Amino acid sequence: FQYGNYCKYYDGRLRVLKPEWFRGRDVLDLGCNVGHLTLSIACKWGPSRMVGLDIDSRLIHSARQNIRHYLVPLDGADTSVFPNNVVFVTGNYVLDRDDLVEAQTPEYDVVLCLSLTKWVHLNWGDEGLKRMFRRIYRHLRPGGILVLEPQPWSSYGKRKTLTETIYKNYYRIQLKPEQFSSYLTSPDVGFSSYELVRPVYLFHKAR
Ligand SMILES: Nc1ncnc2c1ncn2[C@@H]1O[C@H](CSCC[C@H](N)C(=O)O)[C@@H](O)[C@H]1O
Repeated sequence: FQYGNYCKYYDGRLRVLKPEWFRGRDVLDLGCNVGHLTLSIACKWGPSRMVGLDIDSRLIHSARQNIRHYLVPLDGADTSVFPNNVVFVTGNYVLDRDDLVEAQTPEYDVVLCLSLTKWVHLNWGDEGLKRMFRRIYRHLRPGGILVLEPQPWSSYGKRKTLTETIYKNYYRIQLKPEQFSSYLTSPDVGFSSYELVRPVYLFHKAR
């Protein structure tokens, strides 16, 4: 469970997230896990498109089986209403090179990156996390928002001995959680502004 990839059930987060951010918008949920939040938002708040992405296919299978527990669209040609507005995909959001990140064209209005930063940081280092952040920016359409819930540096130490890669990265990291807001709003990423809503932040892409 080196990617934090075990089945996590909590959702209290819907009290902090605002429905207006999601209604009629295209949403990408990074590290969706078993997709309880993906399904709750997709159902309760009507996004036009909701995609849940996770590296672990066992979580994606479970997420797809969970659709039945949440159960109206007119038929298959109507993808505007739950359950026809949600899909799950297995994949690593972290691209290998910077030239690959630059090939990403916009597709979403909202990107949810909740409790993911630590797992990405430990497994793929500063380089990998910078690439995830830059990809989120490039994937968002002008006017888009990134919902970020990062883990504090204090959380990194515990289980730094999971992998040899995780250990080498824990001692090589220079971009610390406390510096994430400044990095995301820098020319390296591009976000125009940020705000505070673990703590939850909103990063804005210029219209
Ligand atoms: N590079 C990556 N790409 C996609 N998913 C990733 C990833 N690294 C880790 N993950 C997934 O992200 C999750 C971290 S746990 C956070 C779960 C959820 N977003 C929440 O807030 O409850 C795990 O399910 C893990 O498998």
